[PDB]
Amino acid sequence: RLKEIYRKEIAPKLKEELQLANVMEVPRVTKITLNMGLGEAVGDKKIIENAVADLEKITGQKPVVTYARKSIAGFKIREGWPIGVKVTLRSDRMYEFLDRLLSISLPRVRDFRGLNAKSFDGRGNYSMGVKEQIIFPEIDYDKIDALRGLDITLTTTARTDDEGRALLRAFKFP
Amino acid sequence: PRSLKKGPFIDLHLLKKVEVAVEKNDRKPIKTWSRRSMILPHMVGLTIAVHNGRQHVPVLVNEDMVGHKLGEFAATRTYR
Amino acid sequence: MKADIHPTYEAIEATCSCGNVIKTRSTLCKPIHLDVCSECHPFYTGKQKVLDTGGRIDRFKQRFGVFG
Amino acid sequence: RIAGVNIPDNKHTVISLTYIYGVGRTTAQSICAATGVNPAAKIKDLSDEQIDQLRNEVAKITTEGDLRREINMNIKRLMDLGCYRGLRHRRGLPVRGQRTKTNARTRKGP
RNA sequence: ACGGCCAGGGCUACACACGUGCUACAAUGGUCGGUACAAAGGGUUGCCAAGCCGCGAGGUGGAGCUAAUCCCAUAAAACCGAUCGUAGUCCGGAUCGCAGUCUGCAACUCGACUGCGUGAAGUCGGAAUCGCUAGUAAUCGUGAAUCAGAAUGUCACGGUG
RNA sequence: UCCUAAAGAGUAACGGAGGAGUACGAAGGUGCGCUCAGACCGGUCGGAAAUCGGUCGCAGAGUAUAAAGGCAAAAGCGCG
Ligand SMILES: [Mg+2]
Ligand SMILES: [Mg+2]
Ligand SMILES: [Mg+2]
Ligand SMILES: [Mg+2]
Repeated sequence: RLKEIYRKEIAPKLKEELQLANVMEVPRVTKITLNMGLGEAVGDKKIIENAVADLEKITGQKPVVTYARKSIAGFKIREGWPIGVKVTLRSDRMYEFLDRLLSISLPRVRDFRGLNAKSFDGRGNYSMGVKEQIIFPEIDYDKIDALRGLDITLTTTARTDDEGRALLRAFKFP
Repeated sequence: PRSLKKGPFIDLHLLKKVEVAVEKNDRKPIKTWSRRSMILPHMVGLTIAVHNGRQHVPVLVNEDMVGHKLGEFAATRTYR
Repeated sequence: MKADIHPTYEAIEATCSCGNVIKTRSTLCKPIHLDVCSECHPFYTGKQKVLDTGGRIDRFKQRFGVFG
Repeated sequence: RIAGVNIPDNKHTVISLTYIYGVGRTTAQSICAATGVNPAAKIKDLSDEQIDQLRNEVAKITTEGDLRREINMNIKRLMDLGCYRGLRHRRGLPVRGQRTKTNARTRKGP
């Protein structure tokens, strides 16, 4: 459990590290949203359920299908109304899913670097993209279809992205 | 090509014109019709005017060009 | 958390080739070993090294001596 | 992930290792001779014990993600130098010295 | 100088169309390990053995030799046992990157081979169109002319048929 | 529906501009919950843009339907 590592080690360390005043000013991970983009195969009506099932297993939680709000004629028509699949994970699930990252999903990018440290929002929210859906426990390779565009979007209670870097480097995976 | 038993190659006139010209550092280009000679670590940073076939074209010698011969940097046919 | 919506989320053991046992709560419902973990990846072990850039100078001296 | 990339099943060890994209047929035989894995048995019949040794052997030759990077850098070394070998390479003409008048169709498509 | 001598370059360029030729697209087959039989020819300005070191192309070595004597020189297809199970694949080899050997004063334009990696188009091919009536077509080898080096063409004869 | 129409109504011209001869069994009724458009940063085959996170917003969106007048008790959005 990463919560026990965070409360015991990271929380008291960051206060004196960042010259913070009291205990609770330290940044913490707000939520984790995945948002598997099902933009490809708009007029299919067959891959939405497959993506829902694939994302259900790697998160232990039923996702929600996301509809459109406009119509890009260059992109596709509104006939394929469901385009997206989204999941939200708070502390009970966030710190347990985050164990896959930095422990066993670092062998998941097939990379030279774990994750670039130059990708941050103005307020300190981190985002990352996972290329392949093969990378997870309890997932077959023959039965799985290799069409899964998955993101991992992070939210943090940081005023600016330097606090986000300081929080991330604790459970570091750059 | 050019097995290691007889490893290096450099034409005698080019060698005597470049080794001596290293003493008086680069103030002019070296005009030479020979294209069969390799370039060497002793000839890094010089200016060689290799013969294209109707005129001599300058060559900027770099440290990463030592393996390749001079003629690779001079054209033969245009195809504009 | 809704009752009859989520899958079965139980506790399993993740064992790497080096023997790093990690207690992970997942939907797996069984233990499966892994080939590489965070402690065995070359990048986080410092063994990724570099693409070596280019060594023609080196190569030429290794290839051809050229006395004098 | 299985050995760096996904490996097929129901096939012999040497043929299975050929898909690692950096070990061919002869070097796969040398890896099997060094490790001790019998090619006659399928990868399914193998245990999960010596696959770490197979991964160690794979981690001493090359992996595709860096082999493509370094071969592209080798191409870039010719392409940024002014050599004729790269001069034809950019345009897509034959490089080793094949005839260009006709039948140089593999590097130019239909 | 439309005559000569010397350097490089060029005749092997390259969106394209045509003739000839070799590879394939596989299971009458692909690899691995055993085992059988040829003809014809070239070699004292040459063949260049054995031992020997090299993953291999090869390096040393110097015999015998002026030819039923010695070398080139192991013929391959077939046959015996194993695996592959028809899958763009233990098919296919083009392409490209790295590393070498041999010849040559000299292998970039612009040579032939060897070692590792990559792995494409190609699933029997339109109108049309060609060779062949018997050791014939089909398919598999061997050695030579030109030749410092360089053959899918070409020089010559043989296996199964 | 707006102007001509002159700050109550009304007011003509073969005067200037636009629409209708319908739709909804939920597009109605009630209870409970939620913000819009647009700009920027980040995020794998998408990229100025699809789906996601954050901030700046402070209705410049939306109204089933033409324009006018209104809509944070939202008159807009979802669920029983
Ligand atoms: Mg010859
Ligand atoms: Mg009035
Ligand atoms: Mg009035
Ligand atoms: Mg309404």
